[PDB]
Amino acid sequence: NYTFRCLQMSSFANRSWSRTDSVVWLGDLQTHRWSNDSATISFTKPWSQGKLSNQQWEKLQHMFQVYRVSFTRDIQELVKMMSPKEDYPIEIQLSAGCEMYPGNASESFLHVAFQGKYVVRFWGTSWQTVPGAPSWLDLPIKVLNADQGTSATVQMLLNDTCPLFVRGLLEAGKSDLEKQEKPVAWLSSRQLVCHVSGFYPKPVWVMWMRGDQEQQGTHRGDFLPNADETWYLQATLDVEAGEEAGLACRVKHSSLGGQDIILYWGS
Amino acid sequence: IQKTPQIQVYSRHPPENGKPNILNCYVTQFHPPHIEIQMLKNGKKIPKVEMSDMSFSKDWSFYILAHTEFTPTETDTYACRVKHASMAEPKTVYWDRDM
Ligand SMILES: *[C@@H]1O[C@H](CO[C@@H]2O[C@@H](C)[C@@H](O)[C@@H](O)[C@@H]2O)[C@@H](O[C@@H]2O[C@H](CO)[C@@H](O[C@@H]3O[C@H](CO[C@H]4O[C@H](CO)[C@@H](O)[C@H](O)[C@@H]4O)[C@@H](O)[C@H](O[C@H]4O[C@H](CO)[C@@H](O)[C@H](O)[C@@H]4O)[C@@H]3O)[C@H](O)[C@H]2NC(C)=O)[C@H](O)[C@H]1NC(C)=O
Ligand SMILES: *[C@@H]1O[C@H](CO)[C@@H](O[C@@H]2O[C@H](CO)[C@@H](O[C@@H]3O[C@H](CO)[C@@H](O)[C@H](O[C@H]4O[C@H](CO)[C@@H](O)[C@H](O)[C@@H]4O[C@H]4O[C@H](CO)[C@@H](O)[C@H](O)[C@@H]4O)[C@@H]3O)[C@H](O)[C@H]2NC(C)=O)[C@H](O)[C@H]1NC(C)=O
Ligand SMILES: CCCCCCCCCCCCCCCC(=O)O
Ligand SMILES: *[C@@H]1O[C@H](CO)[C@@H](O)[C@H](O)[C@H]1NC(C)=O
Repeated sequence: NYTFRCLQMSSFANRSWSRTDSVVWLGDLQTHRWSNDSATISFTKPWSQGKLSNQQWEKLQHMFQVYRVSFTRDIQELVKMMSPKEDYPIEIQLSAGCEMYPGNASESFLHVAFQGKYVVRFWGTSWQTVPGAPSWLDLPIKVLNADQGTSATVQMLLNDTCPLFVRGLLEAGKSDLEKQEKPVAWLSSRQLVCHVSGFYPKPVWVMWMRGDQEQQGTHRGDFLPNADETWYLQATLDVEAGEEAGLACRVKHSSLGGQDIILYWGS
Repeated sequence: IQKTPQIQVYSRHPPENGKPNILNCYVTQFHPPHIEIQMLKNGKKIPKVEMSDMSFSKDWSFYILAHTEFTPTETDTYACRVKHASMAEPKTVYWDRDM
């Protein structure tokens, strides 16, 4: 499965100041950025254009350019019309894209959050408020649904453009998407810590062992990203001291073959 | 409403004294997205810190990763200090010399 997610983050401080920035991910790898200070969408991979031609890419980019200006104008107009009921500052986030599944399968999404809370989605052929969203959103959403052109374009982008573009990405990015990077491990410390860093892809197994027996008390921490598209994880084990002798951290990962890393506490 | 940042500091390679390495400061779970992040060496601001693009998670909270070249030694401390509207005072988390 890979999920392609286009993330837009827009901040409005007052009638005079706002910015919109986006980042696009395929799985856990960034493919684009679009900074507010930039006229055009930046590639963060050599394959970020997927299989689109320079001219399709340009048309697609020009639509987004138009959308980003329209979006900004429409939200500021919306705040004026509601004044003084919707107060600055305002934070709007959108998460849009598709999840590619086994075979030909894909599902798209478009969710919108306001002040950090999900309020609206596009589903089927229209925009909807999600239950629990503030009731002042109903009217502007009813209005936006009367805009047939936007509805068709959003339907096309979600139902058609997204999956097709992403199949081109997985083709074009294949060698980065399937890359394998090997973890290095080290031990520190009462509480024993096994630190494992530099692995890719994300799936990994890390355990405190005594001989053949997995120590059940092993606690896996969170996966933390490194800055070079690899992952960091630690696993910790609480142990009565003296008692440290005979424990080892074991790491199993696809990049290693069946050559696990085994680190024994005590050297 | 506001969410206070969580801060974790950890090194890219095993930290060995005198060996150049990369120290990471990952700041998560915050809202709104405006934030200020410094990495400190003995309490002083480190100049060349690189930041990722800000992004957000499934639960909508924001996150960003900062990282810098560093050499662990027997006598230097390192830390990550964050300023955010959700806190009255800048919050600082020291690297624990192991992570
Ligand atoms: C794009 O795909 C849309 C489906 O995909 C979902 O949403 C998108 C945006 C992505 O997130 C994707 O991953 C999702 O899976 C598709 O939306 C579908 O559009 C058709 C109309 O073109 C809808 O048909 C109408 O349905 C209603 C019934 O709606 C209710 O009941 C059904 C289940 O029984 C639910 O699923 C709905 O959610 C509602 O609860 C009918 O009343 C209606 O019939 C009337 O109109 C037709 C003429 O079109 C006449 O022939 C009939 O006799 C009636 O007069 C329609 O059948 C369908 O509900 C809708 N799906 C959803 C989930 O809303 C969209 O059309 C695609 N667009 C393009 C351009 O490809
Ligand atoms: C995110 O990106 C968007 C879109 O690019 C930014 O929105 C645009 O911001 C620009 C730059 O601020 C802005 O251009 C202004 O239009 C004003 C009228 O509405 C002009 O009056 C103003 O001109 C002054 O500043 C210019 C340099 O920026 C000078 O070259 C010019 O000579 C003018 O200088 C006079 O007036 C200014 C006051 O504006 C004054 O300080 C000077 O001393 C002198 O009196 C700008 O051209 C666009 O209107 C915006 N475009 C949009 C909304 O589509 C947005 O700001 C970005 N957000 C952030 C935070 O970066
Ligand atoms: C709104 C539907 C988006 C999904 C369509 C898939 C086409 C890929 C676009 C890739 C670059 C887009 C950059 C995001 C711009 C933005 O959100 O403001
Ligand atoms: C709008 O907010 C910006 C960003 O905080 C701030 O610098 C400025 O005071 C405001 N602009 C005006 C004209 O008030």
